[PDB]
Amino acid sequence: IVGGKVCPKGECPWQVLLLVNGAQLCGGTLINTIWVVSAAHCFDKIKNWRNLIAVLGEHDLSEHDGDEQSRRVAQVIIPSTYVPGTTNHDIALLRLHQPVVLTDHVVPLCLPERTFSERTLAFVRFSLVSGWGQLLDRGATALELMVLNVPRLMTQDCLQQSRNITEYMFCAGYSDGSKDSCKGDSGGPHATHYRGTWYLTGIVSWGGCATVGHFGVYTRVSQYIEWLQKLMRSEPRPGVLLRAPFP
Amino acid sequence: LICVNENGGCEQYCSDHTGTKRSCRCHEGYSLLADGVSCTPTVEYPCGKIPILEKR
Ligand SMILES: O=C(NCc1cccc(-n2ncc(-c3cc4cnccc4[nH]3)c2O)c1)[C@@H](O)CO
Ligand SMILES: [Ca+2]
Ligand SMILES: [Cl-]
Repeated sequence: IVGGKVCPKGECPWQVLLLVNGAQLCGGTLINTIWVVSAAHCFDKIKNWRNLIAVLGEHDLSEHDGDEQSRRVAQVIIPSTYVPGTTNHDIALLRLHQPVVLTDHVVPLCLPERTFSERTLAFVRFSLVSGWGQLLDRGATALELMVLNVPRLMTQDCLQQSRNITEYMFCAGYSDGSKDSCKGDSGGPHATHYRGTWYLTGIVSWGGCATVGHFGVYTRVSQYIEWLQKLMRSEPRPGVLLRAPFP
Repeated sequence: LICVNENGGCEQYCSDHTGTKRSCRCHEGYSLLADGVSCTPTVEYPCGKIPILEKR
């Protein structure tokens, strides 16, 4: 995250850190005790699908404080329409091997109904994006979780104000090079507040970090609500990676 | 009251029905109050609320 602030510990309790062989891979968003939403492209180069870990309740990567909860990732589900190394349909649904325990530091973000998200949440101007990604373009990643308030653009306006955005994406952020999500943040939440509750509206996608003349691009979660809900009602299948028909 | 305008007055989710009829609904872990619009938590850790801020 470029140009944000530290998310005070416990104020982003849905944020997930994904690790592969102990190394930072991507962010994610907890939506229930066993389900995490992330970005498909995070998994383009995974060799050993059995060494993927999700961490909840994380804050400062330099220390252990006892609020962290780690789980093996049992399933990574990716839409059939996603093509590796591209941006469209950049979403993944992850099943944890065992539920996390909800606590003051571990709480799911609400996955909204499609109608509500399209009719109401899509018109809330500002939303929060968070992660442990790069603090600067070509810079080091963050040790404490960072958060940034970004305004959403209608796609017509994003194209005009920009010095390929599909119906499965939206733009948000700033064109002045000061504030953006960055490498290391992909998969994390774009969270929208409405009448006292926060909802998942976007996933940090890729990929140009706080580049003048350009906005951040986010996966438009509203397009995937029904796809996600059907998969969460399904039984697990052997083998970690599952490609599931979309729509 | 239509769901497209002002969320139908609903705090959370809204369904249009046959006639001048609307029903609000709440996410799992919430219940709808007798006003027909407001949602109140029914569990300790409902989705989308920040415990350290709700306690403060
Ligand atoms: O192609 C690959 N796929 C894997 C893989 C995994 C995990 C992460 C990345 N990955 N690389 C770059 C970015 C990224 C840039 C960016 C700008 N603005 C907002 C969010 C942004 N994210 C990113 O998320 C790739 C490589 O691994 C090639 O080796
Ligand atoms: Ca820690
Ligand atoms: Cl586990």
